[PDB]
Amino acid sequence: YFQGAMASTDTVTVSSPRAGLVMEKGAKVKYRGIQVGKVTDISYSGNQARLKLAIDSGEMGFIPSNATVRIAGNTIFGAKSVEFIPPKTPSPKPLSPNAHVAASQVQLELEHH
Amino acid sequence: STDTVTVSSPRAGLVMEKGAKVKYRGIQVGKVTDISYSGNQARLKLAIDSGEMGFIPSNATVRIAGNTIFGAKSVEFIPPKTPSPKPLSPNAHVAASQVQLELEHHH
Repeated sequence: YFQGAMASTDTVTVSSPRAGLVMEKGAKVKYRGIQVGKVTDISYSGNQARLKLAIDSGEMGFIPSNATVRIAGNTIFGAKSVEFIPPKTPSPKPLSPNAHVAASQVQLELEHH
Repeated sequence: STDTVTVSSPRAGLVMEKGAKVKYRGIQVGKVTDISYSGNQARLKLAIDSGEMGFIPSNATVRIAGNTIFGAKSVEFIPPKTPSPKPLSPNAHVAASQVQLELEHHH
């Protein structure tokens, strides 16, 4: 390898115990209250998700090699598709070019496996 | 050319693969382009073909199939029982067994 210009960071990977995890935009990495990096990439392969972190070079000298990872978050609805359903009594006027579908007209269903 | 249709979500915690397909009676009519989260409400921004909205009635409902997944927000390294003197090595990998998924509190 060759020495970088400045602001060098080291990459570290994290395996997700639950597949299908998603990461929020601009997620940070902390250690004892201090931000030490950020989450750059996230790849799905089969039934496992891996996270790629970017910790500062100087900050990784303080994290023990036997430390654990704690990921906070909430359960959300991960949707894959959107489908319009023909109503029981359809309207003559088609969908207008600038239409809005109210939330009461939306049906959230769980997929089958 | 495409036209934009917006859709409100019954759940604020809704994510979607970018460029997910929008279908009507088996055939694809467009794709979702963006999701706006103003406040605690989610609004989908669809983009469907111009010649496809003539077949979709104005009073058509929307079905969205998906799964309940974990929406991570932050990653934190936790000091162990007894920290080892050797620091984290570059390109190290922490296995899924050493990962703890916790739900955050809400007031």
